[PDB]
Amino acid sequence: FIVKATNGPRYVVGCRRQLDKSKLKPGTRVALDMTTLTIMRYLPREVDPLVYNM
Amino acid sequence: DLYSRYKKLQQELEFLEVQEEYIKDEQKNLKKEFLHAQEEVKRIQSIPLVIGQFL
Repeated sequence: FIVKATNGPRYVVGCRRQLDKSKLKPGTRVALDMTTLTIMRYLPREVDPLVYNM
Repeated sequence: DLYSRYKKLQQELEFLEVQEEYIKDEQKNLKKEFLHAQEEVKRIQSIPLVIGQFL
C-alpha cells in the first residue's frame, strides 16, 4: 500500500490483519504506527478547522 | 616390479572414491547455505519502504 503522509516522504506498508482492504480507496486518510509504520485504522476525512471558524 | 604398482594405485583409487563420495554431499550442503543466503537477501524488504526516485 502506497501512502504519503502530509509531513514529508512516501512509504510502502501493509495492513495488520483485519483492515478490510476494499475500504482503502485511493485518497482516503488513514493511520500509521510511529515505529513499525504499518497501517492501523482507516479514518474519516479531515475538517481543517479554518472551515469551522467560518 | 609389478606388485608395487597396484599397491600404490589401488590406494590412490580408493582414496579418490572416498573424496568422490564426499564432494557430492559437499556441493549438496552448499545449496542449503545458499538458500539461507537467499532468505538473508529476501528479508531486506518486508515492513518498510522509503520511496525516492533514481537520479
